[PDB]
Amino acid sequence: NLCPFGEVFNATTFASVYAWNRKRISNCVADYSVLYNSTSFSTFKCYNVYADSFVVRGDEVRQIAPGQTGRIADYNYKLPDDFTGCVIAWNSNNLDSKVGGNYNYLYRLFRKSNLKPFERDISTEIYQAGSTPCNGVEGFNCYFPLQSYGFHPTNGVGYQPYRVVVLSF
Amino acid sequence: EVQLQQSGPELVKPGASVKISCKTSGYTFTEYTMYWVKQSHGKSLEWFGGINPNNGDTSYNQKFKGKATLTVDKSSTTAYMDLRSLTSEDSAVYYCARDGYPYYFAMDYWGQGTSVTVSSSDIVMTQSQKFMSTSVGDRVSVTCKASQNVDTNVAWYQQKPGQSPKGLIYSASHRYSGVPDRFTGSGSGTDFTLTISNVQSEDLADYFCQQYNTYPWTFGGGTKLEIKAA
Ligand SMILES: *[C@@H]1O[C@H](CO)[C@@H](O)[C@H](O)[C@H]1NC(C)=O
Repeated sequence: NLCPFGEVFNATTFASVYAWNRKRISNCVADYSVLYNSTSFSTFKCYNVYADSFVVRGDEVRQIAPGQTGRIADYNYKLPDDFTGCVIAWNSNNLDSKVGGNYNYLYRLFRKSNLKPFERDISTEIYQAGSTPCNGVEGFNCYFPLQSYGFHPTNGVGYQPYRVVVLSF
Repeated sequence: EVQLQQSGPELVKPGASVKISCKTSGYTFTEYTMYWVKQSHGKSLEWFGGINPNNGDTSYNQKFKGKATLTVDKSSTTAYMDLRSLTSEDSAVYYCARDGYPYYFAMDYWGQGTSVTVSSSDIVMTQSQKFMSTSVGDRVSVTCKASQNVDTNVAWYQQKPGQSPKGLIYSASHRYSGVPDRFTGSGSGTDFTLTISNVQSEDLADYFCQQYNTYPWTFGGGTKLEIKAA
């Protein structure tokens, strides 16, 4: 009895990368040649299945790999170096972007430290960039930790919304 | 390794406009906030304004509203202060300084200063003793009083004859890297004291305190130390 990957791959609305969804599926056969030929993906790297997924813009899809570095890998979704699973991603400009821009998709932009593998942070505390404290109030060197992806239909593929699914074991 | 190298001196006519530079190296430019300090002849330090090189955000002390513009060039790892419409009041030494947070609070590295001379409810820090004299080996204390609560967010700086300020104490009572055990910091809230334990020959300098609790940052008036020995 094969796995119901359509449950997460074809979900109505995905989650922001910083608040990534962790849907887990157990005791089903996870075949790969079947998931490949289902739809032409843009990324299909491989290295009780946890199928966690989220939306990131295209030029940051490369950060969903073992031992990467950058906004996404550091502060949003960190994979360990010994990752044993698959990273599946594909374009979704028509679904996740609207004329004038879809802003529902967010990402963490600063953090006092890096994420451990598979850690998820969804705090809303004012990031202190300077020696002066913020005291909850936002200003110079006092930035809100979450920002919004643009996602206009005119953006280049680098700044275009991409659906990402990671099969972990 | 870390090094803030500034432009040369510039003499200009009044009502002119000049852009000085602060070329950084030895560290990742986008990591730390850059600041600028004005200091007139024999007068104290005035926090001029800051800039975040990672995104361009700035903050100006309203005392010097619209008299300068802070910018950064990430390709050349250089910070710029463009002074505009120069009057005689503007002639002074201008220091660029680096915010050492998240490691060493306040301004842990200072440029060498560019001497610009033209020719043709805030926080207040109180340093009662302008001058003060001791001898080698004596203990001595310097005091600051703030108009408001500033918690422990205060730094202590040392300016030796004709030299850029060097950080001594950050966060009320923590020494910077390579500061003798003789300098000990003290205080909390409203009253802060800096104690120089075994006064040395090197210690002949002018000591300022500086609050980094709220912008615009403010300095003390300077307490001059003077040593005699015979
Ligand atoms: C998602 O839906 C498409 C058609 O809408 C289908 O071709 C595809 O196989 C589905 N994905 C999965 C994993 O079943």
